Amino acid sequence: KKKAQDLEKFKFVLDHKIKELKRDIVPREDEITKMKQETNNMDQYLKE
Amino acid sequence: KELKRDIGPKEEEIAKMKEQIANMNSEILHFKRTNANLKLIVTDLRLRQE
Amino acid sequence: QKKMYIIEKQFDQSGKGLKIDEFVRVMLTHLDFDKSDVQKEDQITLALIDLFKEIDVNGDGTMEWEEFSDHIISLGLLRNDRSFKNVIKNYFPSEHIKDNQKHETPIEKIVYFDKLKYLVVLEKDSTRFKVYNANTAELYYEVNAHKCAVLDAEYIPDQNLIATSSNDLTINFWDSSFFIPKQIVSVPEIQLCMRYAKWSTQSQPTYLYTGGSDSIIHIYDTKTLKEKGTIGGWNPFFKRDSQQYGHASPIGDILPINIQTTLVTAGLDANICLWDAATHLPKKELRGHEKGVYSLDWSDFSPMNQCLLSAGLDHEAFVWNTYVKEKIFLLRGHNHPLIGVKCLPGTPQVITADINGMVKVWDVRNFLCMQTINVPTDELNSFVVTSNQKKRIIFGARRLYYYEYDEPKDQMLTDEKMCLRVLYNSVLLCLITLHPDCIKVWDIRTGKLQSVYRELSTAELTVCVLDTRKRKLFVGDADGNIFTVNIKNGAKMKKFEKHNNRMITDLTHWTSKKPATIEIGGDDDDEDGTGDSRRVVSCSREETVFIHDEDSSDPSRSCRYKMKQHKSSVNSLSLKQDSELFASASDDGNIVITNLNSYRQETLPSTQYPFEKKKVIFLDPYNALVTSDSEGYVHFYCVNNGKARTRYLLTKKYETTSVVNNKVDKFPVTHLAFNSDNNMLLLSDELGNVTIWDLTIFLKKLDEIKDDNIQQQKTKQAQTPLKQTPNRASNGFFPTELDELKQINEKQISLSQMDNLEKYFQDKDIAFVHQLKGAHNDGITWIEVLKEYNMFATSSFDCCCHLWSFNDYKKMGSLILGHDIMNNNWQLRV
Repeated sequence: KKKAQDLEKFKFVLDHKIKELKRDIVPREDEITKMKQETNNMDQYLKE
Repeated sequence: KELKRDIGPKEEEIAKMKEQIANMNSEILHFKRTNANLKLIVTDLRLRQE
Repeated sequence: QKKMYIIEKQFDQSGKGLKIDEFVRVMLTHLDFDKSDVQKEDQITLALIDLFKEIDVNGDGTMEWEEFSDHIISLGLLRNDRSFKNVIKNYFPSEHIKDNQKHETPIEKIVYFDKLKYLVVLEKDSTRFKVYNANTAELYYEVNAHKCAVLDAEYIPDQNLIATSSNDLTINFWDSSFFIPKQIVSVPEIQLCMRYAKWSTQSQPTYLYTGGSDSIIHIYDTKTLKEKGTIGGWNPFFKRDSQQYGHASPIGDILPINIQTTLVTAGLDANICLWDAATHLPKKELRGHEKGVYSLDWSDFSPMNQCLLSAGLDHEAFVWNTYVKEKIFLLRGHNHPLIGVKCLPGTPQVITADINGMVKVWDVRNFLCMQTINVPTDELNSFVVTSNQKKRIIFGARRLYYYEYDEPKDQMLTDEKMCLRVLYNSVLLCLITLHPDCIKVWDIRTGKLQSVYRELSTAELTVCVLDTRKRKLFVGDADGNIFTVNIKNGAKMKKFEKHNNRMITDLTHWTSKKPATIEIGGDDDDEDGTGDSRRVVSCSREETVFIHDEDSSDPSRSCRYKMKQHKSSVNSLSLKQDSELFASASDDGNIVITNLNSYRQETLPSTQYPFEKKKVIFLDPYNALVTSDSEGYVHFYCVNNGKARTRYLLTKKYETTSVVNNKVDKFPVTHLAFNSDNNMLLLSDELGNVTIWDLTIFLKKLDEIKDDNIQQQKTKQAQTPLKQTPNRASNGFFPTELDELKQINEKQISLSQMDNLEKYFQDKDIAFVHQLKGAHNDGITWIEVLKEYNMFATSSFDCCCHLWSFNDYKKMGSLILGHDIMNNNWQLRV
């Protein structure tokens, strides 16, 4: 019983960081971003 | 551990194209200098006309 | 494994071992767990406190990094033991056993008479029982047992009889000494099952219990072979007040549990009547099966893990306890009705088989499907398990199919295959025997076959390299793939860039470790960590050598340099200790010492003989490089870690006596085991001979040459005057003048001394300490210098790695695959 008790939290919790790491990744991959807008607009400047 | 490490390549793919920005930035000054060169090539001909 | 070094750093931060609080806090910061979640926070704190107390041997409440590393080493060796206990190797199909006799009819039953070895197969609709070999399916006699179809064939050891029961209402006991029917007994009814029960008690006579269609167990004493009693069954004629005990369907099987003196009868009504064989009355009726139960086994692996295992019309096996009425366990994954449940004696392995050739091998300690077997049988009629000297499953189907256990073929060998290499993981406190198939780790203290890391690579394991911390095994395959595998359980934690599809001739792990020095003075924006630059230098059958970066996660980009240093395959690579220079050898006779960090090559000046360099090793810590060629030549060179030419010093004619012809021929040194403790060189001989040279004289001469060079440098520096310099530079205009200084000579002093290294070093400078002649059956593939214990484990083509004790060099050990440690001649005590 005590071992199953010391293992129930081990069965449950790390799901916490399982979700946390993915949620952190959520905003991380995002920055395929304004650098590209800059490269587009400076390309327009090149055009003129 | 898997989700602590999936961050790596996914973030690495975030942006690798600053090379294009720098190349076209150099092209910008290239065109600027061409601007002045051709401006002079115009003006010298303007003067000779009169 | 990424935070291993960070945890090491934080533990060393304590300086006196981390107490409970710092210990737990460091592992909480480093662990891939939920620090903010109180549940696992407290659970991990409790687990780490238990670990702390376990590590606490001094009892002072301090767990040093030494103790933590020792515990990690013990756990790594246990993982080496790739079961975590009682390795239950999968039942492989018997490549050596198959049906031979022309069974004219389908196999009905197969009873393996282990006492007789008479695997009596009762053929369906066949009036003869063909007794084969449970180990080879070799039919002894096709003798007509009865007049009609035979249901059961059980061995009565009490009379050396093979009793066969037939639907003709007869039972024929045949003297197994001659397979002639000793006694024919008529019965009022046909008995579907017929089992010899020899209960444990000495005073209980052996009863052949026959369960017929009436559900009544007719009991025949094995002496007179005649019926004397009938056990309870579904008997509607006996209409009285007696409680309904027994089964309402024909007896399918009779299980004598002699340990519990219980006759177990499984009926089509799903009942399992446990009858007290002392009284033959019902001690119990196990229930829970959905349909008729047909097969029963008694997994007696441990008294605390005892489990009856029942199968039948149900597609799953029920686990039962004599006390606990409820079915203890149920083995899942079965797609069809289970033919039965077997409990292999002497092992925790219980085999449950479906009708479709699908077998699950379960560990009774967990009753988990440890193994899955797909027997190539369209229909399987029965199965018998032979446990005598070999764990084999004999599937009686359209053919006699056999499956065998995976015990090591030659236990005394360090492997069934070539014992390619020996690694002295002094951290692991074990010897790792590298062999073609896998890199095998062996407890140095016991010499036990600890780890058989089969499948470590897509190819055979030809090289096993210990990590600088002796915590990771670098494995290179003939395909050109390198990788790091945790030496604990043989997991390929990482891989490196593939070679040009060529076998990695040699793998080395050179770690440029940054010294811990206090820095004062600096104003710049550069926050770069002091990472320890580990590089795997790999040489293959190619002019190119790959410098993979362990710190580099990408296996392909690991190769910090694809450096071409030799004109042919690099025979061997030797990293010079406490230096960045590694010497690579090739059969072209050229040796190139290259600086890993600088990637600069310094070629050893051509020897008097450019013999194919077979084994190249630096005489660490001496600046001496030793190269053993194919022609029995051991060349010693004054290799300088700087830009000074690595100067050739001597060439000792390595001579080992031929075992057969008694002629001392030129034998290439298969391996060079440089015991720095003895300054000795274990030269491996294709006759398995551990020759032994003393390098003390050569090493002393090389060191004294270093000292002479240093003294000369100091004397030259001591006479330096002072000069002033020009001011402000400028105006450049450097001209070229080369030839205006070609006429200045005629001043020579002290020029012919340092050029006599070849004769300054003489073969007498390389003593021959010993020779373990015949030390191996075949060429010694390796000699691992277990320096701490004055030990050296020689690997050879004999498939063995014998322990040879430097004090005598005698074979004090030989890592023996089989768990027969007593036969494992490992006298090592740590």
